[PDB]
Amino acid sequence: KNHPMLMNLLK
Amino acid sequence: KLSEEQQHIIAILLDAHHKTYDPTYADFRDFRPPVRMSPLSMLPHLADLVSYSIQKVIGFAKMIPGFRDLTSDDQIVLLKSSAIEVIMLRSNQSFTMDDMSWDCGSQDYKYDVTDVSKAGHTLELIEPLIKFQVGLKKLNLHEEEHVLLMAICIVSPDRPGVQDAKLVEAIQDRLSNTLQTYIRCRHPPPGSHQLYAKMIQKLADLRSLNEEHSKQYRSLSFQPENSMKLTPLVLEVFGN
Ligand SMILES: C=C1[C@H](O)CC(=C/C=C2\CCC[C@]3(C)[C@@H]([C@H](C)CC#C[C@@H](O)[C@]45C[C@H]6C[C@H](C[C@H](C6)C4)C5)CC[C@@H]23)C[C@H]1O
Repeated sequence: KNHPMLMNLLK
Repeated sequence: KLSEEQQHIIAILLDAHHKTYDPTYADFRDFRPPVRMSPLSMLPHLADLVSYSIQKVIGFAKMIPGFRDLTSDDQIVLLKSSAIEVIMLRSNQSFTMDDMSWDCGSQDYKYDVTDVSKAGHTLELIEPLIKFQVGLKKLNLHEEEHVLLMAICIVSPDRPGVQDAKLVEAIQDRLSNTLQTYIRCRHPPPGSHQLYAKMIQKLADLRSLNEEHSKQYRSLSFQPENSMKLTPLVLEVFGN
């Protein structure tokens, strides 16, 4: 579903 | 026992928790003001609290030894499914059996069953939620067991959508053995009687709580009026 925010916070 | 690697895993998790849980709850002042007076008056405040908590749970997860080795997508799948569970779990620290409420410093930030209902939930979730807090509080976990249980909750192989299920299991197993061993060597009887099996049971109770959470969220977000009152991260993590 592509999670931009969750993605950035995990990066 | 408690090998060298296990004492390390516990030291890491204790610090990771410390770096992501402020027991003075000072940032709560940034959240939209709570309103305890149309219902759903606590939705904006609690939406913010939860949103804040999701961010902290994420920061905790990234420090779980082994978690960083998982793929991008598996990290995402484990966080999206455990977020609400780790928030319930981690909230046990502010929960008090004195009056069955989560006390975070001041009256403004002291939450009880009525505030929860003013967020859109019924006894469907609240009754078992308080039951959960009470059974968890009674276990009187050492902070070591507390952080280990949260990490084990995050790294669970059965979360649907998981791909590298065996890798997740390997990471979680390493955490379980660290917890099982810590209980035997560090937790003295009687408090250690069945302690592990009781802790695992709490993870099952959380599966039930998550389920109820999800159903009511579907009904809440069912109306953009309420969905519009959430935050971007909450919408992304719980569903958009
Ligand atoms: C820093 C801390 C402190 O221990 C204080 C904490 C206390 C936890 C509390 C007291 C307030 C109400 C909390 C969030 C419960 C919430 C309302 C149960 C739920 C749920 C979700 O369905 C949902 C959470 C938000 C508000 C609303 C719309 C949407 C965003 C989805 C309900 C679960 C744990 C409870 C959270 C922890 O992270």
